[PDB]
Amino acid sequence: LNEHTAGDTTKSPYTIYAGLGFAVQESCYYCHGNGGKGTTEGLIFGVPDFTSTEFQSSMTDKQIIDHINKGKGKCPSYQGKMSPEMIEKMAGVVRNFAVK
Amino acid sequence: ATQQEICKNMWDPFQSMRAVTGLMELTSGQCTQLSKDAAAILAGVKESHDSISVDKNYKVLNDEVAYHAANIDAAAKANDLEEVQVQFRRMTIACRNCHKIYKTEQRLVP
Ligand code: HEC
Ligand code: HEC
Repeated sequence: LNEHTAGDTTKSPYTIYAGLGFAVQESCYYCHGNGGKGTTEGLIFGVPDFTSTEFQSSMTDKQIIDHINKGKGKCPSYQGKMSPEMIEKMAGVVRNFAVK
Repeated sequence: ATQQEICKNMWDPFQSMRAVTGLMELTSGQCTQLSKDAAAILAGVKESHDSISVDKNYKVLNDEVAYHAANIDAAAKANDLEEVQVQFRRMTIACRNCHKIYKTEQRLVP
């Protein structure tokens, strides 16, 4: 993955994760907040723990990208809602909850 | 220091900066305060970055506040208040991004 390095917040995956341009219920932080561990609402829906090395070892980089495009169940599909380059940055954000 | 202590210390500089973004002005004394406020925020997010060991995202979120704080200091030195205004809006989003991702269920400013 081409990891996102710090830059203008209007071009940042974190701004998208925090819900820019999205309804609250379609914003990652709403379900995957609390530092990637899951919010109350996300846990009701069964979100995984992005900070867990166990979860991270359950997906390849490509599978994270494919997931963000396609969605699964209550995790929405985001293909056509952000660019492919942004989805790849977002996959790096998912990875980065589990490392220092 | 805890994150709560670090951010509490940034709140007055943040407000002092906000108060000046709605001016037309260029007072040398107001650039002094503005540069000092930008330095306080840069120092705060660097202290968080270096001493609050969370994860890599937490580091990049601090870096993106710092990105815009440094741009505000540059724009102030060049007396470009439109740029000060836009960069301060973007810095505010950068503060909020961390709050929404890491303290999702607490109402926080800004
Ligand atoms: C609640 C409405 C959610 C929103 C908004 C987002 N996600 Fe999600 N995510 C949610 C659930 C309930 C699950 C588990 C789905 C399952 O059946 O397993 C997930 C899962 C993921 C995963 C892991 C892949 C998987 O387990 O299927 C990833 C990488 C993921 N979600 C990423 C992600 C992103 C990047 C989001 C914002 C663009 C996002 N999710 C929002 C619930 C919700
Ligand atoms: C994560 C890398 C953060 C960045 C960037 C910013 N803030 Fe923050 N802030 C963060 C957390 C995890 C918390 C909760 C602290 C706690 O455990 O209680 C906060 C809290 C604040 C507060 C409230 C302080 C208080 O009186 O309790 C303020 C006023 C605040 N944050 C302001 C603020 C500003 C202005 C920022 C950008 C310059 C900013 N924060 C960035 C995490 C992070």
